[PDB]
Amino acid sequence: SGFRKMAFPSGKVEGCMVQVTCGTTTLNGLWLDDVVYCPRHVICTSEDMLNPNYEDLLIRKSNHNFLVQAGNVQLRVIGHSMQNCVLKLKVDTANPKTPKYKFVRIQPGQTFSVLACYNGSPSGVYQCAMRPNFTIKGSFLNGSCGSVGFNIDYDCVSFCYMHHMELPTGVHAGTDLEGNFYGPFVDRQTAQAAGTDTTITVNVLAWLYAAVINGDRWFLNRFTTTLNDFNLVAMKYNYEPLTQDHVDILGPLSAQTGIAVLDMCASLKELLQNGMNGRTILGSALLEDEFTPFDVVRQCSGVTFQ
Amino acid sequence: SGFRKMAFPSGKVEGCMVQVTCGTTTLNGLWLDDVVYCPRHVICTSEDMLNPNYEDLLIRKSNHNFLVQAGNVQLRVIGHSMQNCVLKLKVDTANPKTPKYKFVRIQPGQTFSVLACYNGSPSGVYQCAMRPNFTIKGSFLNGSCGSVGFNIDYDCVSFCYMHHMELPTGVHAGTDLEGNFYGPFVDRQTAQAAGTDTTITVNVLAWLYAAVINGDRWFLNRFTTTLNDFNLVAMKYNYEPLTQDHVDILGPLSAQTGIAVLDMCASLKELLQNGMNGRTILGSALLEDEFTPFDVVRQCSGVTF
Ligand SMILES: CCCOc1cc(Cl)cc(-c2cc(-c3ccccc3C#N)cn(-c3cccnc3)c2=O)c1
Ligand SMILES: CCCOc1cc(Cl)cc(-c2cc(-c3ccccc3C#N)cn(-c3cccnc3)c2=O)c1
Repeated sequence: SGFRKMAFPSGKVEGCMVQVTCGTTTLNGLWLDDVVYCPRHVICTSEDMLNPNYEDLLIRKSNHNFLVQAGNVQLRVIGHSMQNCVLKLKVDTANPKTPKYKFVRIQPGQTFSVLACYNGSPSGVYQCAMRPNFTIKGSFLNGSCGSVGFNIDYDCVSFCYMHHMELPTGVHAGTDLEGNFYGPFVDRQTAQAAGTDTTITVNVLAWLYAAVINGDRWFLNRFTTTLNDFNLVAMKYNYEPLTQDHVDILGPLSAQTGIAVLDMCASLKELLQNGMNGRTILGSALLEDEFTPFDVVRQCSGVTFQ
Repeated sequence: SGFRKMAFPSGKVEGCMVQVTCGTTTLNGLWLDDVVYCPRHVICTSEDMLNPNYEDLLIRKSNHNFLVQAGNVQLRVIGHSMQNCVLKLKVDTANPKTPKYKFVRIQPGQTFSVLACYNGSPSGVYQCAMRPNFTIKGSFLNGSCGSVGFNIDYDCVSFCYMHHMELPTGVHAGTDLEGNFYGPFVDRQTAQAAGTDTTITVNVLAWLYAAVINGDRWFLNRFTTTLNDFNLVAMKYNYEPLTQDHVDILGPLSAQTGIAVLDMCASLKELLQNGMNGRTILGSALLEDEFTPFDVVRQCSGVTF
């Protein structure tokens, strides 16, 4: 029993974190095999930020303008290349701590663990979701660029996020590990703003199923809804459209609880209309949308508390 | 910017988790130096747990009755003994990944990170607090006994919790690493209940300071109060008393924000008496009480390990 924002154990990723310095700019890198990955804005200067020409900035660098430090050991850079918004530094030693890993670009609504790091050293670990507007609501201070997000289903690390920027609203933007930004953002300090964000509907339904699995049914009702009518209502509360894909993805939780997906949709409609009237759901007074269906099956018992 | 419930990096503890099997029972153990630590109820059958005599049960077991697995490697048990509710299994090899560590017993209100483990294999990490009623609101399934809670204080892992039981209400109870239970619980399979819980006042104040650091400040007001008057209000709303020691512990956050503790106390008093509007604080509609003052400092300052 219980239900918390549960991150993956971070040790497999801690063993990959290094410090990268170019000029007076220092941030984090990710050391996998004999390559160190980091944001390309490590090569920018304080004046370079509005409209940097990264190709022109990079050709002026030699391998030895990059200082990479793994703990108290300096790594020797023997090559460098730019891939989209990520810099790839080839080093003379493979990381002996490299886990099994892959790179995956995730969809809005997917969740992942973030290992926040400063000067190549880890500070803390927490769960995040890719918002519908392609930002993440992280906890990052100056020096955190190069921190990564990941999942570790099975024993394989799936790297999905590298942190590049904090936006004026206080949310965060970054890339996959191929250097392609999530969303419309670009790595320069020009005015940019994330779109209006929405609530991840499939995730709220997953979390309501978690509540039922753990023994709570007070919010259910005797009604149902069509998918079309549910989306018509949900849209008025700034919820994302629920698709047939999402209904399919919720199938396992529906099967375990005996609650048809569209019947849980009717419960959500009523919660949006009524509020919680002093009650809570899994400890929250607001509807939670950063647990995916997969996250719920990962954490909850396979046996409903009936 | 931003503020999240944040756990310590778990790598130093991951290297310490092992699987312990006795008879048909498997759970987790903590491997430090040449000793594995786990709950003593590992030696019970289900009927044993109904009313266990642990010293008598342990007498009937030898070293080879304990099967200890570190990953794929089998560890050779060379001794065994109990300390309070914890079994100590001496093994023939010291853990080469043993971090600098110590054993600490925490006070209610203190937070810690939990590394939830199954079959000796870490599966997740999350942040908990020791509740005033000495339970923790964890997230644990069968097989999780022996998972540990910890803080990292500079270079040193301070282990403070080992998981033993889930209570009927779904909260959790465990011991320090010397086997002393937190709370009025015993390791026997029987109906046990925690007392009515209360809210951790100093932690709610720390989180209001975190909200002001992050620019969320609608709840500040012109009023101040006294420690005595505030404690009358805390008692009425089932909040823990606020001591002068708590005021001093909030010192650094009061210094970072410039807002005196008794100033903030008048804000919290008005929130307790009137609620929020339809308003939130740091995204929450409830007053959060599982961030300590030091938790707020370390997250907002970027302290590393
Ligand atoms: C769109 C508005 C912001 O546009 C940009 C554009 C670019 Cl190219 C980079 C940054 C950025 C740089 C830097 C930075 C700078 C110098 C040395 C080191 C670093 C680092 N570490 C930090 N942080 C930051 C701060 C706080 C929380 N998280 C990220 C940035 O957002 C910001
Ligand atoms: C107060 C009512 C419960 O009284 C007890 C007393 C004692 Cl001595 C132990 C337990 C207990 C045992 C066991 C257990 C048993 C056999 C083999 C392995 C394990 C394990 N792992 C699991 N879990 C448990 C389950 C879910 C979440 N977290 C903990 C217990 O609470 C429960």
